Amino acid sequence: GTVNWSVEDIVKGINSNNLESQLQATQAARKLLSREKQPPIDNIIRAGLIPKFVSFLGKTDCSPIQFESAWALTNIASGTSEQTKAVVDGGAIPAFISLLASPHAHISEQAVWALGNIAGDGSAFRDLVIKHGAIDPLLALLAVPDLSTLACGYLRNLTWTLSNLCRNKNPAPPLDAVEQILPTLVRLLHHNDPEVLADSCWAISYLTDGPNERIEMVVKKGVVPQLVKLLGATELPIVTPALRAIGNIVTGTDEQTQKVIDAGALAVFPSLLTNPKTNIQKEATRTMSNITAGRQDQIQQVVNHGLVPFLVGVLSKADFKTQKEAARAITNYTSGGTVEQIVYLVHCGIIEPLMNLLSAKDTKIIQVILDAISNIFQAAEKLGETEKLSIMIEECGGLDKIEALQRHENESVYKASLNLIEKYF
Repeated sequence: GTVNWSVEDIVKGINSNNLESQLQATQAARKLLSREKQPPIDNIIRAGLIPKFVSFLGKTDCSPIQFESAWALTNIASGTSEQTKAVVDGGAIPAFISLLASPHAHISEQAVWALGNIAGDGSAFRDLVIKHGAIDPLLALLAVPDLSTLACGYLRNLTWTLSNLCRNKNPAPPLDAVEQILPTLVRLLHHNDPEVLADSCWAISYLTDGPNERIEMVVKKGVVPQLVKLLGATELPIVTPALRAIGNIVTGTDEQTQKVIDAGALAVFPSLLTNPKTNIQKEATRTMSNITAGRQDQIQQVVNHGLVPFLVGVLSKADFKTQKEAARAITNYTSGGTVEQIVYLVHCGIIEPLMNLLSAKDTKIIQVILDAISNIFQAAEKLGETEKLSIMIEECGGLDKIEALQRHENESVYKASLNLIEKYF
């Protein structure tokens, strides 16, 4: 019926003076733009059809052509940036915002998904969508006493579109818009659908990926305990953004980092630091390295939760990028820790796997490991136990590796290497 039309036939119908013929052809356009293999988006754009689709968005008297053109436009705007720009340049943004008020749920849903695709393309279109007024009508679609009375697909699409309005930097979204959306996000973060929860966590992770004032807007709304709960979810699409958000929050102040600790986050890290998905392990170890760069009482809480062995574990055997983050976590720990805390670190077995990593290609990890070694010796000096430590390092191949590093391309590597050797060997 409307199956496998040519662009030429689509054009001939859309240019007829016949609203039913126009509807037929708009639907044929939607079906073309919907096919899995290589939809002819650019042919459709080249034919000049975007303006005609956009004009059909306003035919309130013919809601099916509103729907078909909204869905055709949506498949264009989900493409490449130039394709999305063709939709924006056709005037689609305010036409879609108007359709958020449609009494046809399936039409306003299409308008939600179209605006998510436009806003997601980047910061400028994100802010343009906001400037045309999309936030109020979007949030009004969620102003119901129980989100569970909304259709599942519809709620998922609203959540996803809201997260794209939270997305991207340079610049980050307008402060007034974030404050407007955050209360709804907080509510979505307590909805029991795994996808709503994933996308809510993604939104929070974007908002926390910034300076400490942005983090504070989020932490003030009280979401950290819920984020930590979601950190323990079974569904990886939830854990991944929950962990990204928590990882972001601990790049902030000590007081913001403390909320994460107070909320119980550290009790999940035994699993996170052994997780079979390499990105979860990397991200969890980076989060640990930010925490070990905090106050001594915060280092102590890493200690008390039994996490130092897990860091020894990750340093010993992990993806190389994860071993690198774990090396940072140890250097931070030894820079900021008490002597007693550094003793404990050595007793858990950090020295051997530290040494074994000195034979790595990365110049930066070598710098990091050498710093930590120096910090450990500085703790040994305060106990006059440098000798017992030099033996340890001599006993697990450590000393061979350091002698060799005096002859190293980088300056800082040469210097620190030969310094340690003269000072303690």
